[PDB]
Amino acid sequence: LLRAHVESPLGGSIVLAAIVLKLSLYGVFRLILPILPQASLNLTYIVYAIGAITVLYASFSTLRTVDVKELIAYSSVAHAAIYLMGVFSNTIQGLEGAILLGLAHGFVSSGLFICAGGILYDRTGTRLIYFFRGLTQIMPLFSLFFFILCLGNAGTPLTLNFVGEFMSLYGTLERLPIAGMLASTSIIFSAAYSIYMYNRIAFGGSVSLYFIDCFRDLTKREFFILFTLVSFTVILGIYPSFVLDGLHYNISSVVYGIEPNASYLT
Amino acid sequence: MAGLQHYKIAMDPALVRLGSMISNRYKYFRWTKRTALVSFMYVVVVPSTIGYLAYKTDGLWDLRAKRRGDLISER
Amino acid sequence: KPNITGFDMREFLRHTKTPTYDPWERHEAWRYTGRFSRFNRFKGALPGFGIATVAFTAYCV
Amino acid sequence: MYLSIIILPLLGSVVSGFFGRKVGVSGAQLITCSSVIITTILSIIAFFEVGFNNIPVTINIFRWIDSEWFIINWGFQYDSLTVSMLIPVLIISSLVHIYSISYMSSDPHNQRFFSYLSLFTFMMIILVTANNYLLMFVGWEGVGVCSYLLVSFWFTRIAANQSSISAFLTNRVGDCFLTVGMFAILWSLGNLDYATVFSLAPYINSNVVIIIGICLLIGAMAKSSQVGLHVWLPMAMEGPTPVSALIHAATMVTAGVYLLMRSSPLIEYSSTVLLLCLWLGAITTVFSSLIGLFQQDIKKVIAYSTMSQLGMMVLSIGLSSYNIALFHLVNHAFYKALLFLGAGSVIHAVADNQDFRKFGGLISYLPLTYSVMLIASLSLVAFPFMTGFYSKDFILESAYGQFSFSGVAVYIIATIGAIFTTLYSVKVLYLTFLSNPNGPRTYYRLAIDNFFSAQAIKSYKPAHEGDFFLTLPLVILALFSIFFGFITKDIFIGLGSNFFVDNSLFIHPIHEIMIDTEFAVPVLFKLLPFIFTISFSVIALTLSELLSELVIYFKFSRFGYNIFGFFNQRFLIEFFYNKYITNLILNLGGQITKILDKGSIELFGPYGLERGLVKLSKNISSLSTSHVTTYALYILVGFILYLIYNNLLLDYSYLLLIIILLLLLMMIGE
Amino acid sequence: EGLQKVEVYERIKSLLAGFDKVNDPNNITETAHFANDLGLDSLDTVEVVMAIEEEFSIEIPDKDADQIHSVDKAIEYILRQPDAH
Amino acid sequence: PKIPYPKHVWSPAGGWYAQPANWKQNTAIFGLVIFGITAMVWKYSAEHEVRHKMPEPDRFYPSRYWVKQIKDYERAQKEKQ
Amino acid sequence: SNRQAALSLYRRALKLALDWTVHRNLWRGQALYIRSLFEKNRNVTDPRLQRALLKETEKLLEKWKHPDPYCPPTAPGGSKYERNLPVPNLEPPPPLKF
Amino acid sequence: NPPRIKRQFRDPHADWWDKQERRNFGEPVHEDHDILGMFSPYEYTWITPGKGLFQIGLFIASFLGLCYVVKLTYPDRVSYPREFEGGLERELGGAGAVRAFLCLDDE
Ligand SMILES: CCCCCCCCCCC(CCCCCCCCCC)(CO[C@H]1O[C@@H](CO)[C@H](O[C@@H]2O[C@@H](CO)[C@H](O)[C@@H](O)[C@@H]2O)[C@@H](O)[C@@H]1O)CO[C@H]1O[C@@H](CO)[C@H](O[C@@H]2O[C@@H](CO)[C@H](O)[C@@H](O)[C@@H]2O)[C@@H](O)[C@H]1O
Ligand SMILES: CCCCCCCCCCCCCCCCCC(=O)OC[C@H](COP(=O)([O-])OCC[N+](C)(C)C)OC(=O)CCCCCCCCCCCCCCCCC
Ligand SMILES: *P(=O)(O)OCC(C)(C)[C@H](O)C(=O)NCCC(=O)NCCSC(=O)CCCCCCCCCCCCC
Repeated sequence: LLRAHVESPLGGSIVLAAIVLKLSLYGVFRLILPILPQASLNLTYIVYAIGAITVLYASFSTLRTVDVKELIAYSSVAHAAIYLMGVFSNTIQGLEGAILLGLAHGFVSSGLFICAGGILYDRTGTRLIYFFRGLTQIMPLFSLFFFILCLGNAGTPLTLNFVGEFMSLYGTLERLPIAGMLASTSIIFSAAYSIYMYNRIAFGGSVSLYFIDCFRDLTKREFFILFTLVSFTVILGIYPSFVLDGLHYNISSVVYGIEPNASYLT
Repeated sequence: MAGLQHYKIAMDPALVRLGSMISNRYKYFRWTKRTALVSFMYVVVVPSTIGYLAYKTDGLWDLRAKRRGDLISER
Repeated sequence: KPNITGFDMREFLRHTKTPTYDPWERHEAWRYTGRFSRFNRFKGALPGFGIATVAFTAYCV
Repeated sequence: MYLSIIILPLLGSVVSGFFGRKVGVSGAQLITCSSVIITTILSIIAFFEVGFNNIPVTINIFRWIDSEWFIINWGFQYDSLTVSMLIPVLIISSLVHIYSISYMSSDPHNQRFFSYLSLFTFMMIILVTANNYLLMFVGWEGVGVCSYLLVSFWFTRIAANQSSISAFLTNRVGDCFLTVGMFAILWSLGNLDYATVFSLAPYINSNVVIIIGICLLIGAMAKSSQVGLHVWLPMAMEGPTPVSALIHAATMVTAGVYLLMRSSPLIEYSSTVLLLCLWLGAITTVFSSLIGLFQQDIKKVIAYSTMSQLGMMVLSIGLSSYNIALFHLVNHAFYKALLFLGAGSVIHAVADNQDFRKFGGLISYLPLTYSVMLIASLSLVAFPFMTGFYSKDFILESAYGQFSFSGVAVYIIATIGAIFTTLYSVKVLYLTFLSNPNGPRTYYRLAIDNFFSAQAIKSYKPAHEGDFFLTLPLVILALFSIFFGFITKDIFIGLGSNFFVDNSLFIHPIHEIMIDTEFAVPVLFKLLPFIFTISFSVIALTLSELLSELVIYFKFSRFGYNIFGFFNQRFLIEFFYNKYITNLILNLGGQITKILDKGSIELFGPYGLERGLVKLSKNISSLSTSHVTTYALYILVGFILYLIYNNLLLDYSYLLLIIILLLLLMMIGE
Repeated sequence: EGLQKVEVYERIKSLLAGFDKVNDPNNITETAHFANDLGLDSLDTVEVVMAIEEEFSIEIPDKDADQIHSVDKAIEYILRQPDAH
Repeated sequence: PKIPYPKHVWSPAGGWYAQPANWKQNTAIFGLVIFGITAMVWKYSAEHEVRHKMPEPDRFYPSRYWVKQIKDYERAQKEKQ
Repeated sequence: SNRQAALSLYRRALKLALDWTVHRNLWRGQALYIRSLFEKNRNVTDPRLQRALLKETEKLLEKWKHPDPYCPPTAPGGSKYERNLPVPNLEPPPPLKF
Repeated sequence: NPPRIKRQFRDPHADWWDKQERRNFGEPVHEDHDILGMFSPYEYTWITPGKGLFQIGLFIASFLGLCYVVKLTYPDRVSYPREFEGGLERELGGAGAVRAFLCLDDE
């Protein structure tokens, strides 16, 4: 992923991170939950150790990644760890939160790949972070959408990313508390690499002295693909019922377990 | 240089050379006492520790509707 | 033991006072003169105290 | 009206920000200030409807998150605490919008600044009007995002970039603990609306209450800058001055205090969390009071004085005294904002200098600024019958009034903190106004005394006062700093006052101390703060301008030098945090990227396979010499091996071992 | 707009006139010299450079300080620096 | 003085010292829009608020003049004796 | 060398004293004492001892360094430094398609 | 690799190609360049870590000394705990919840 999601053309990257990562998640709801319930419950601690390790290791390496597209690619790894832990929670809110996070990741990673692999890359021909600084001064429209996208990546409330992270994290916590507590540290570290990357590119001084020419701001095309993606994350972050209402009944069918006075009615 | 014409950038050779070293560093990894110890610590020890802790506390606690006169412990 | 340089820490504080003669004396004299004398600086340290005191005395009768 | 309070500051913010080009500078200021002032009037009306008539108002609009047991609505509750919090937040925000019209008149980005000012107000209102924990968390993060934007407002400055990251990340550390506490509430009670949690709190498992209570205490620590998670707030002084008065002194720093008071029906049933609140507040009082005396920047002194007052509130919350915690929060917001705005007047008057070492004089140059700064300072030191007197001093005797060792200990601790509050309060007013001029000619050179000949019409810049928008808020906040505490103590304290009978604040009867505070506290310990205040002020004022060498003798002692440096360097926390936490994380990432992902994982993975298999492929291909006699022997040896394996009934494990051995040999060249 | 030539010279003129180590206040001109025209030793110049930076509220770096051996040189440095107040 | 800046940079918040000649006219429209939305929000609030105690007749409670719950109670309570 | 450094160390000595001594009049007495020390060593000419004389003074300024030395607002490390920095290039971007 | 020096230690007043980063254009960079420039964790140079540990310990030691003095000398409670008829038991939530002091063991 750190190779393919970076070397891909921009349209390839959007498809690869927005839809192709979601295949393994939808695959869990068809291939593990209904037919391997006993193995899934008995092995959740192995799944959770891997998911917990992935959340910390990917977060720390994202903080030290100097290719802008590679940094957005590595944050996908950290977010996918949370939906993977939510999908093995065997709780309604963890399972719905996993689907919610998967969807919210698709809008946010699409927007951040457009910002890096399509706006910065087309203008400079480079993907190295060392050459960017203070872009807000000359590109206010880019910095406005880039910031909102970086809040989505940090799971800021009013994005669908907070709703999915919260529900996924609650289910992971309730299934296995130590794994949820470590996974919760993502609320600190996703903010760290999102805010760090935003500050170094949009803020952090005047416009970079490596730019010989001045840069134009977003073209109408760039504006309206970012605006559309930002629209979906915010509207669904305020009314996530638009997806949850169509999720509740079917997602009930993949839960495994019983209550003592609720089961075996006569 | 990459399809569409981009803006003129003062591409600093030192920074470009640093970027090339990072892309090619995998070609020069070697097993040493230091690298083996670090790799073993990150890949085996820490994950197996979380795995052991997750194993031993699986099913230990439940909070739902626990009142005074009850225990969080289930096991 | 005395240092190679002739700096004594005890003597440094002994010379921490207003000098009898200073080559910059007239350049810095304005910082202590009329507007910035002790009296003028602290004259209005409690702005409305006199007016309040007079009014309070007239109220206490 | 109750919804109109919520949306009006948001509406102005989107016009100021997303249509600044349409309305310009003046249109942006007119719309935002108008939209905040109108909201403030409706807040005053709300305070009468809800608080004085004890009619809480519920409003629910649409559901936010609906999953089985969790139903979180976009819903707002107005109760006595809600309208109590809205009074300082709306009034100070209205006076800071107005003050900014003058203060930032020469800034090139007025529209964006006033949009941020109005967006912060809206997030604060959401935070206190929400009827459930998660909607409050939105305003909790809302104010955090607005704080990050306003600290980094001058974004070409690197140090303001570092400060904005510090505020965003440090608060996110407390956000992580608040999230787990919300998770613990959801896990135990099925959802997080306030009524449900507070109705079930007396019955839930006592260990569960501790987990939730400690979790929401740590979140409160970060937002209210208590000793553990305090470092961001002093660094937040990098923003423009009206931001410090509004966001980091009066309203957002009080969100942690609001969280504990709103959670009082739950945390009352946990003495553990109360005792941790009690000591944490006391530590924060002395910790910051010590540091602030050794600060060279006026905003940094004032920031550490905010941290010491917020500790007093948390201390009060630890004595089950939420009404007195709320009283101090409201009162402090008035006079501490006055100090910040008065400081901003000084910093404007002397061309942006912020160092005490270059002030002096100015007493005749900024008489109005000095007066209100003096009025605010007497409120801060709880001088008798000032506004701050009625809140702080009651907190102290309440600590004694709870006749316990912890209560007595915090009293002594907070008394020493009060001593150093007086010390740095003296330090500010004297070094700015009362001392000799340590700044240059330009600050004090007046046109009355002839100095220039041809450049006489201009070129004087004598460090004068500000304009109407700069000075009107000072006069208003000065009046609140004198009478507001007296006018309102019977509401917040009373003695059997029933202002909070909607259960906004819950005080369990076993936690009552107020009777003993009123009657059992000896008179000596009641007036002890005033004796200390009236004497160390004499001691401080005498040590300067009369002595002035003794402190110097202390400074140039090795003992004093080390003491001065330690407190000036803020207990070395930023040093130790940067060394062993921030740089520790960066080096962990460096190892992971270099030794594992671009290292061992490549060699014990694809890259090692590529190296070895290419070598293996080339060595096997060496056998293909195209010598027909050699292939003939190869067929023959293969024939015999097949004959041996079947004839001797060989163990299959032997055959696999043989194959692995053959790959081993073909691994080795030659 | 910014700083003018008349202002800086007058401010520097009163600065050097207040220094008792100047041989004669009547020797003070726009193109005066510290070493010969005014009679100032190595230490006195470092003290005057400190004074110039204090009056105009600016920091003069060491490399630039060496260049300021004349009243004219000081005025040029002050006019060049936008920050001086 | 005031800082120089590029005139080609378009920013929705205005840019550097932005004030159109028609700023009062534009401010008038937006303020009118703000009033219109606020009034709609006011109408929603006055219909959907919930109380469990009503104010006493002689007390200053201006919401009694627009909130549906209290208006119904006051109208019904006027039918006495 | 060996002259610029000494003159540099003279300014630093006076600045440090004023950093610790905020009162100018008290600092004035301090300032002449420090200068008097420089005069006592003006007649030294041996390079072997000259550079040793400079090494000791630097250590002295390390031993008594202020935790927070004064900086003018516009100086690097000052409060107003880099507050509203202008865009480095004021030319419009060249016509390119993106 | 050059020496791993944080650029905050470079001279601000040097004629830098990039004044903000205190860097000349083509000078060689360390591999940790991303965390060695101006926008990076500030290095505080007031005290070495061991001395700082000592000064922090002294404050804690001095703080604990005050607590011991307080523990030796803090007054006894000067009023009998307030009693409530019925212990407010019903209005505090019944026997399932916590109640008030009522003719209980003395304290
Ligand atoms: C931010 C944290 C702030 C600080 C929190 C402090 C909270 C304090 C509660 C700690 C707690 C809650 C953990 C729930 C976590 C839920 C999810 C996490 C949070 C989600 C948001 C963890 O307690 C667990 O710990 C386990 C080991 O760790 C133990 O299990 C095993 O231990 C080893 C074999 O015994 C094995 O080696 C290990 O393999 C096993 O597993 C058990 O002790 C227990 O299951 C419950 O503690 C409880 O311990 C018991 C024994 O005293 C107490 O009962 C007492 O017994 C009487 C005589 O004994 C006493 O007369 C009486 O007094 C009381 O009846 C309880 O009263 C309570 O105290
Ligand atoms: C959470 C995702 C987003 C959800 C909210 C979506 C926005 C809702 C409305 C927010 C209030 C209105 C914002 C006005 C925009 C600010 C001014 C502006 O136009 O910037 C352009 C300005 C233009 O500024 P300028 O007008 O001064 O132009 C000259 C300045 N330069 C030199 C830069 C050109 O660009 C910037 O300078 C800053 C770039 C970053 C913009 C910051 C984003 C503002 C919106 C923050 C979203 C708040 C989220 C709330 C937190 C979630 C709650 C948990
Ligand atoms: P002009 O001819 O007046 O000056 C000639 C100079 C002095 C520049 C020549 O450099 C020269 O003739 N001297 C040769 C170089 C030399 O030996 N320098 C001696 C003076 S510098 C030195 O090393 C001694 C400094 C002593 C005074 C400072 C000690 C530290 C005080 C710190 C106090 C800080 C506050 C507590």
